[PDB]
Amino acid sequence: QVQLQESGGGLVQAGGSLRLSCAASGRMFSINSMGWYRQAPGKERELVATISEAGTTTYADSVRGRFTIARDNAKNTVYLQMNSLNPEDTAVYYCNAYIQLDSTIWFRAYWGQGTQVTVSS
Amino acid sequence: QVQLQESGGGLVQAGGSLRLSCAASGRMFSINSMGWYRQAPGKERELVATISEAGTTTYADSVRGRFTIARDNAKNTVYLQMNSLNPEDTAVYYCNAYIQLDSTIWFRAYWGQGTQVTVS
Amino acid sequence: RPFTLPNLPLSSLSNSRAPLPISSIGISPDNVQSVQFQNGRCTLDGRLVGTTPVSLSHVAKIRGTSNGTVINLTELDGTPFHPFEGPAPIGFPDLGGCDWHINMTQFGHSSQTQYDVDTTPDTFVPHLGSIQANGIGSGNYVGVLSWISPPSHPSGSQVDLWKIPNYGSSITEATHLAPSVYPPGFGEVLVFFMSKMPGPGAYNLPCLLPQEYISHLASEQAPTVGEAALLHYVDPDTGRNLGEFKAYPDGFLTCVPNGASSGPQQLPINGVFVFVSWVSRFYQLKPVGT
Amino acid sequence: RPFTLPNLPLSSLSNSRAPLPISSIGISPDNVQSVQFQNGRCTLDGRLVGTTPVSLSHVAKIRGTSNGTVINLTELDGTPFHPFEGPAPIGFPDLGGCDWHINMTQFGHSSQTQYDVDTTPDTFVPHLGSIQANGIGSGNYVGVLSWISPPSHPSGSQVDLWKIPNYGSSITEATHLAPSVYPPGFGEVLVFFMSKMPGPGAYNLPCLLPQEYISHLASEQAPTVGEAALLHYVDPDTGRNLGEFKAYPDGFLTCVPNGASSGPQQLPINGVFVFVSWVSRFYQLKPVGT
Ligand SMILES: C[C@@H]1O[C@@H](O[C@H]2[C@H](O[C@H]3[C@H](O)[C@@H](O)[C@@H](O)O[C@@H]3CO)O[C@H](CO)[C@H](O)[C@@H]2O)[C@@H](O)[C@H](O)[C@@H]1O
Ligand SMILES: C[C@@H]1O[C@@H](O[C@H]2[C@H](O[C@H]3[C@H](O)[C@@H](O)[C@@H](O)O[C@@H]3CO)O[C@H](CO)[C@H](O)[C@@H]2O)[C@@H](O)[C@H](O)[C@@H]1O
Repeated sequence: QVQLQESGGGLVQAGGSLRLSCAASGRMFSINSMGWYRQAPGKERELVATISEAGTTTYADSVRGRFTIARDNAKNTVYLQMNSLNPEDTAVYYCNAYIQLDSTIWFRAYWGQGTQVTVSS
Repeated sequence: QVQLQESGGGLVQAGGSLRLSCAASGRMFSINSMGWYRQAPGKERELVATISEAGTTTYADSVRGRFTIARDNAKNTVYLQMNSLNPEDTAVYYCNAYIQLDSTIWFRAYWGQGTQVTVS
Repeated sequence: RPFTLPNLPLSSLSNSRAPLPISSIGISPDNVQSVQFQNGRCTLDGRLVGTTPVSLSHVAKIRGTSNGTVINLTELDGTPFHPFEGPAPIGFPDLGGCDWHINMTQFGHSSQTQYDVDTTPDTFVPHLGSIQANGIGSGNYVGVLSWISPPSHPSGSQVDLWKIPNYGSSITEATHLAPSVYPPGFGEVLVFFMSKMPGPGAYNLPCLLPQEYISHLASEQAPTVGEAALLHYVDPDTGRNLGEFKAYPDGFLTCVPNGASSGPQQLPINGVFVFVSWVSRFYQLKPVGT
Repeated sequence: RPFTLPNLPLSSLSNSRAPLPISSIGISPDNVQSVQFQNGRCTLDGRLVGTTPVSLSHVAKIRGTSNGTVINLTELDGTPFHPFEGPAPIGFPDLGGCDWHINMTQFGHSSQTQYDVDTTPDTFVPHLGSIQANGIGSGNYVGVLSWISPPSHPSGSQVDLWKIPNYGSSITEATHLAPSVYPPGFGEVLVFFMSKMPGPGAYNLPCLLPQEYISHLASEQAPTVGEAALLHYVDPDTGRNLGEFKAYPDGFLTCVPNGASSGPQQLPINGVFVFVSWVSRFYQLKPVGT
């Protein structure tokens, strides 16, 4: 099975920093983009940042300049460092990856279990 | 061939009368609705009156009460009696008919050649 | 070559007047005493008739170039259509008694467009290679029939899929139609293969042969030795004969129903037509129902 | 029963992965070293494989009920789809490497709707009978693939019709796909039947067998006597042999091209594949081109 295992997150004061990490494991033929999404209760899931396999990064408007996404291709791991956190960043953060199971088959989006990030004031 | 031949029309003083007639000929299996259309300078072709084979009549708003459409199924001829003609009735008038060529075939719209009606 | 029909159940086969699965066996209403379908026409020795194509991928499809005013038709492969060799390009829809809604796509462009076809106006002249564009912008398109609705003219007419359109003439002979098919007599009625057609009604599209029969016959090209082919409609799980039918050389099947509420329409569609032997055209069938 | 292929020119036949006429013979790019198409899969003795139907009227089609959020799939005749017997209902589209645009119609209602299908999201689980509605309002629909466009994910990917979609799993085996087809080697490459597919590009959809071959094989059910069937591609007007091919029992053809600029791709499509004899799988073919 494809498995996404995330770690990090937790409680931080407003203005503080936090780091997220996510590892992709299992039998797979190819991995394309890896990214981070977030969803607060009652709201819809939204993009935070993605990074392609070449290293090209895209960020959401609300987090550009504050968050940093990184990736280690040899370990199939994506990282998110979040700086200058404010209470509107409180959400469940989800790891995301587009993985090709076999050479004959197209890509599929896989998701991690979810890690809570809470920014108090 | 299936053909629609119109007769009548011409010039009349305002308030006068005119009759138009249209005969369908040729090998055909059935005729559904028959009607009259007209097109005035600068305008598009528009409905004047139609009459079904049962005799049901529909008229345009502009001619209701003044024009009368009639039909003789035995001769496959449709008639338009135009009374109280005014200058807005000046147009080329077309006969129209939905005809079935054969029992296996759907309807097709056929038109007459077009006859001028001029109200001075 | 001995004559054969495909060893496949009707429920897995397709209509030949639109790309639709077969859902029932039917007979025509009593006031329908002949049909002149131009698609789904193949003789028993494999001669395509009318606008019938070999493959379902050509069935109820159009191809042509719009200039904003008219769509000038070609054959589906882009080859020019030759007028006065048939009533329309191969595969052109033959559903009379309705308005057509054709899904138009293009090679090399995005998007689809619903093309609404009234078959009654004088601009509808497929036999001369031209039909009204009715708002379809300039370009080359391929369209497939998608759904149907009550005919626009005469206003208030019911849908009547037993008819074919007028392909654009004031004389029957000018359009070179495939000839009509008649019930042969002596209680025999024509057998039709029905398909549910989408649209704002309970539309059932009849055809004379499943499309897979047509490509089979066109490929086999078996000499028609007899005046009529005696068929059995067989349940493939038990092998039992559910009724005798006759296929005639012109490419249609008949049966003696002995009832429209208890006859071929009530047969299951999971059965297979099996050729039994050549018989006389006057061979008297056993009735299907009671 | 002697093995046969339909006596019909390729140009009159249909793709088996979409209802499209065949326009060319093709071979795969060098970086395509196996395919796993789920439609257009039939054995030489007539066993349907994957989600392949008998008739083109089932090909690249969907049926299901939307609730505004998901479309719960059934088989095309409306009977329930049972998960874990195949990757999807019979006839479900198998085009990987693109977005789908499915024309949705309904029985008893007017209008058509374009249904846009991303095959990558976690909601795309056809093997469990459910796919995202993506704005399709509540109702029962039948849909057929109409056109395709570049895939939404990964963003900027080119269309790649040599792939199939992921039918909704994190383990390959969970979806019970038909097995992959490999070129046998020793200069033999797989032969594909190409169709032009509408959309904003020069899209060519490959398949392993024309749909009319599939319904023929399913009907004939000829015992596969040999390890391979030696075929001739014959011009029907002259009878001349344009090249030798091998059909393998799993339901695919091969040839030795001796060139991608001079080989089967340059053959005309007005030809007919004719069975010659059963041969060993080690039979060495003469190259098609120079
Ligand atoms: C929904 C449209 O269907 C076709 O137009 C048909 C026309 O539809 C009318 C509906 O019947 C009516 O309820 C209302 O919505 O107006 C619609 C538009 O006129 O009905 C006539 C018969 O009266 C014909 O069947 C038309 O083909 C289609 O052509 C339109 O583009 C719409 O999809
Ligand atoms: C025309 C639309 O096609 C599908 O959307 C595809 C999307 O199309 C975009 C065009 O490429 C772009 O030039 C502009 O027109 O916006 C369109 C809509 O976003 O392109 C993506 C790839 O980048 C996919 O191929 C989409 O399928 C269809 O889903 C839409 O409904 C439109 O018909």
